[PDB]
Amino acid sequence: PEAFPITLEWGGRVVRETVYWFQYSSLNSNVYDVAMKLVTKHFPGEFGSEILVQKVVHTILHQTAK
Amino acid sequence: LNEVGYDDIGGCRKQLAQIKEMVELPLRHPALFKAIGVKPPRGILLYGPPGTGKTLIARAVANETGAFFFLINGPEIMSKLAGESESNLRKAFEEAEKNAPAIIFIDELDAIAPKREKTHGEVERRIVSQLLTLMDGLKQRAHVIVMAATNRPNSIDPALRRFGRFDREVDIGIPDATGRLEILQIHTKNMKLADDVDLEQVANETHGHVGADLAALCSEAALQAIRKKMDLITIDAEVMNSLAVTMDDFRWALSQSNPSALRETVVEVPQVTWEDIGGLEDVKRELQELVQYPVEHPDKFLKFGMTPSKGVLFYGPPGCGKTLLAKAIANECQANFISIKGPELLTMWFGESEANVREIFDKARQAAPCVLFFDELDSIAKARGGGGAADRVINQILTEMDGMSTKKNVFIIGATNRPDIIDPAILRPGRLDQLIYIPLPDEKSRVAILKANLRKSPVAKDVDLEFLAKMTNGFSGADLTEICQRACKLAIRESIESEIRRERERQTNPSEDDPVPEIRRDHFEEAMRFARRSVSDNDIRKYEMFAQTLQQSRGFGSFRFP
Amino acid sequence: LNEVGYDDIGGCRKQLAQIKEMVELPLRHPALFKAIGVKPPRGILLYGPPGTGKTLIARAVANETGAFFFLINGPEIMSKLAGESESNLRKAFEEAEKNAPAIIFIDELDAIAPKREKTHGEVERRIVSQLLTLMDGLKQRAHVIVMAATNRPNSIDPALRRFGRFDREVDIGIPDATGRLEILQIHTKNMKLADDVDLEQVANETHGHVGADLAALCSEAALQAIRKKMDLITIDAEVMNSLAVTMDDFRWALSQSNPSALRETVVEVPQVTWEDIGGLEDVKRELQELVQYPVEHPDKFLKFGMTPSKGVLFYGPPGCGKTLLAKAIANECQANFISIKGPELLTMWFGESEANVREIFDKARQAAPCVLFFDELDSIAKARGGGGGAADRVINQILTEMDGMSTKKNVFIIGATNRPDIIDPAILRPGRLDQLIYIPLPDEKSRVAILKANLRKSPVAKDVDLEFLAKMTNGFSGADLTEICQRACKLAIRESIESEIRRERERQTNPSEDDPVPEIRRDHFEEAMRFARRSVSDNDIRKYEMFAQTLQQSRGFGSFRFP
Repeated sequence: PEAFPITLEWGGRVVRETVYWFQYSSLNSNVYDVAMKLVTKHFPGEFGSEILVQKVVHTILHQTAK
Repeated sequence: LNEVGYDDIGGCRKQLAQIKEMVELPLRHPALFKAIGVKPPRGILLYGPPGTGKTLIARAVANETGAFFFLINGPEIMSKLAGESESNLRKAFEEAEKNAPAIIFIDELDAIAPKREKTHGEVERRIVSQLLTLMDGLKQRAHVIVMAATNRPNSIDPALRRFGRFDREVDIGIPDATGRLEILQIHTKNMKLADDVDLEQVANETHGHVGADLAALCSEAALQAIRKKMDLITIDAEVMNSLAVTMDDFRWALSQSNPSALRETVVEVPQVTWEDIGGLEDVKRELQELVQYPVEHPDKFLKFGMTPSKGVLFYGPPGCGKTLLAKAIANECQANFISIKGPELLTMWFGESEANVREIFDKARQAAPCVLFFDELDSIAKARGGGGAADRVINQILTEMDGMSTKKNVFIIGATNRPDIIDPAILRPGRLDQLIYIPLPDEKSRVAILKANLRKSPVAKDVDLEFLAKMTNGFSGADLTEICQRACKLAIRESIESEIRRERERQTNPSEDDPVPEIRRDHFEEAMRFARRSVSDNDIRKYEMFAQTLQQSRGFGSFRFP
Repeated sequence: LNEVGYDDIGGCRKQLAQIKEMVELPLRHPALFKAIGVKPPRGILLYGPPGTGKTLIARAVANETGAFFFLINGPEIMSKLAGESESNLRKAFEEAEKNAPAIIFIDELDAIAPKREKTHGEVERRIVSQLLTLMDGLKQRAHVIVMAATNRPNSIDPALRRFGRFDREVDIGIPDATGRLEILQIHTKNMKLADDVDLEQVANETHGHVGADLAALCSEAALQAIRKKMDLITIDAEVMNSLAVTMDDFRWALSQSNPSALRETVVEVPQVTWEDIGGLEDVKRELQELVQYPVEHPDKFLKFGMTPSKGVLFYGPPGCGKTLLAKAIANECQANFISIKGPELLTMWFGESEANVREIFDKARQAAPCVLFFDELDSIAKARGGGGGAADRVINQILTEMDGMSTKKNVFIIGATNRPDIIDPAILRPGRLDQLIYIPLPDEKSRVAILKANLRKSPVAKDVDLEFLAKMTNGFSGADLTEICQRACKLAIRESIESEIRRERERQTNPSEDDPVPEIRRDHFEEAMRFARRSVSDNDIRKYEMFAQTLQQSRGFGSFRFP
């Protein structure tokens, strides 16, 4: 569970949380799932959150890339 | 008997009735009109895509009414040399005067009098002015009605649309499913048709055809049958009568046909009914109040001194039947339905063509009562990021809504998945003031949606659509349609594979029944393995929060009255 | 015998068949058609790049059917003084009516009746109106078919495309490889070609050549041979009979070709096949279901009441055979394949010429069944940053055209995108590229197939074990394998040229043969593999595989049990 911080900036609110990453079978982390979970947890029922999810996915991909 | 009559006109029953009302009394009873001091119609302007039989409409009206029909052809007049064209126009109008009551039909008017900018040469402008003068002098001419045919109202010189000149305008437009069926029956009368063909089916299939396209399609089917029979053999009549056109020929023609009106906006009464989208009885009542009542009971609105609401705005998850609801309400009131998809709004935005919005409303005004539907009012807002909230296209929509007379029974119905980014200026009173939440379908609504989707698809009785709807909680209408289409796809694949296996068996054994004549229950079982919920609980959550925010401000419920 | 005939015309077999079916009955059986009472074709508008022998098609049809053929040349009519041109047109139509059945060919129609805006003089509009009047007056004329040739359908006055006018339309278009071969055979009939020439090779090598271009190429080869003979040396024919053009002459002519239709949109059935890209069995099945079934078994879809899917969207790492898969499925159904590269979409975007999208679809509609392929649907999205939304003018026009295309026509849109995320969501809705197919990196079998396909045209020593090369090239895209093959070929060519130079230099220094490298050997592939690069890192395939795993995880709701 590699932990790295990511900052959700949306609706004028900043919320920095650590993402756990299961890089290593079939339980490996999925950005399109962890980002959705993050936005739902911190910005539930928020319009236009898909672009925030895309931003989070990009950031997590950059962090995970070695 | 070959002289054209109303029997030979199809696909424009409403417009044909309008033209008949305009031109019956002035022509059937001309002397009566001259006795009374009542202004008759002078210039009628039939406009619509070419090949809709506008000339046929004029000729049929003239023949049935008995008036002398004089045909002026735009290209014919413009082909003549300078002076000869004006002389021809003068002679045509003089002939109509002599043999009154008469109908002068100017075909392809835009050829004679296009937009003033397009008129470059001096002779063209002189011809247009001569036509205008002839129209102005068309007062003491024994009720000589002049009808003209053009593509669009703006395609001709605006000076021709002034009073006294062409003033009454009829929008022939595109035939609808029933209209296409009528046209097919008219054009297939002489052709011997086998019982295989069912003209209503092709009429449903022949979307985008104008009537000349339908005539071409019928001719193509007849020629396909004749080609099929040609190898076997002034021409003997018994064989011709024996010759019959099969539904295979019509399907082949459909495949080879090139519709000429796939771009024209579709104005027609939608076939969608409330059954196709069950449930939402509260929204059904709301839509009824907004649309049906002001058109069915104008007296009540006048008596209570209320202005009918100009429109409403649907908001909810994508693919929940907003378009279905709009079409259903349009069908209930038998009012024409205009769909303006999000791509159209974005096209107007990108090309700076927001002026076209006016045209849209004009069209909606012509087909009154109408339900003008904007599928995605947030398209431009989304394209800009989702700067201020105002954009050129939505601003033009607001302008037209403000300029829309409430007496014309044109009701705007917006739709959006992002009600937050909708420009607030459109939700003010006198605009799409009311907001209606279209939630995900409930169990009854899901059952109705499944039944509607599986209406043209033979399905086994073992399928319990009630149970399927019960197990698909949270699925949108789009998801249910996806499940039905996937089940049909699995059935088609099974049928293809079984046919291939049987053919291969015959190949290896040259020495029957449908392997899968119905969409069996296992097909739905498999399709449910490719079924997703396109609307997650978060989307429902955000829509519910929006609705709750709207409703919370709507307090003051506990009002008293001593 | 010198008169033109169907044999004399090649490269447009499909369009020629369409013209045959349109015009044979009204012309072969005039009185019978009149007795039928059905409207025959009146205006047939052949359009396509110039030099494709449209007038040849018209003359061949007239000669084979015996219908009197009258030729009207646009420039010839316009050259005449004012009024004289109208008299010429009237006389032409009257003469054609006299010798009914007949065909009136208005060559270079746009010269007579261009778009109204292009016309400026009064006499130009007058002559256009005269032509329209005559076309409308064809009704009273018996068994007179008017054929017209124009570069593009939008090059002539729209008033000429109404009903009773040039309504029937036929896109001759540039010939394909088979069509080019047919044209070459037609134009090489009299030439006593040497046995060395294989017209198939040139037909493949003559991409972008119209029929007139191929005729000019054959003439140039003949002139090269005649030049050689004259340099060696009212005219005897035995030398001409013995004069033989060779592949040397044809290649020299190819060098001096200047094709006239290099920029024309190529529409043809691709030669690619599933074997060219092995594996991808699931994707092959899905593509078959989407394309072959609706085009080969319409009856099944009608019986089960489904609308065939309008298109699909491929997503995956670059250069994994998305184009190969699209071409393979197009070839499976023998459907025309139209590819719109990312540069084309970007050109439409930069120039604000999104209207051209309509033309593209029209082209596809004219080639039904067709497989419209968009090589990079995300090119515009990438060019915008990768602070507006996802919507853009070009993709919006693509959506508008996709919505407004009838499903009866078998035009299927296959989109390809290396970035499934950034593609505009509106394109993935039902009635659009709803299905998303993941094209992963080639597996071992697909790698073997790709290597075999790439090395098909190369003389490869049988010692090389392509199975081994594919085995340990795991993670290599199709582009990487193609690069390996090309680099091995480059090494082999360099070795061949170096050995030849050494041989000639040795002869020079030792005045006092065999091919040093007749085939690509194992050492060449080893050296090439020393240059091999993985164009797709583990992280990119991570992104794609994870997107697919997301689309599949949410595709749950299984365990369904109907009773």
